[PDB]
Amino acid sequence: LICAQKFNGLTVLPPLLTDEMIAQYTSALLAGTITSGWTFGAGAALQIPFAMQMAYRFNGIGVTQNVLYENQKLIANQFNSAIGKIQDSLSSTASALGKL
Amino acid sequence: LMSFPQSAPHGVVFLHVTYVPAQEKNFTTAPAICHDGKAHFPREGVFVSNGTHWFVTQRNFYEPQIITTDNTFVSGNCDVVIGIVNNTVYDPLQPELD
Repeated sequence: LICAQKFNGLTVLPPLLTDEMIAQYTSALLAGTITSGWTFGAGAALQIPFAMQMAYRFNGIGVTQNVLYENQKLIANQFNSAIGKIQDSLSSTASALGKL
Repeated sequence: LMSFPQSAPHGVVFLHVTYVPAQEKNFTTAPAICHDGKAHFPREGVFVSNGTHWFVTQRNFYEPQIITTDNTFVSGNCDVVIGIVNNTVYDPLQPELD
């Protein structure tokens, strides 16, 4: 298949960015988010404890902080379980990658 | 902040006027304070400290104030919250009373 394609001039100019590089990019973005809130998109990143940034995002949607600072533990448990369900849904043959 | 257009052949050009914080300092935050066993949260700021005292200030420009009961509000006992710090929440009513 691949060499057959190559056998009439048809080449595949390889990508400029290598998947390792892109993965490093996403790692950078992820660390920036989970450590600097939303600031670093507007200059230098600013370290800020996670829980406080979460409470800020809650005030974002009109929910006063005390709900977060009183349900933190439950929040953590729910988020972890959700991540696990994502792991399953993707690892399972259930294929969301039709769009690719 | 704002933006001004400026024409150009077969096109257009904007001049966005953005706003960017410049130079920072690290401080020691905390989620809340309980003066009398009851927590106290910032209404819009964040609790910070130069190391000795405590203040609340807006999230984008260091400008501390003294913690009055007017930029803070209470949500019950102070046992269930994490990272709280024993301190006093000064009140203006008593000093202005006399």
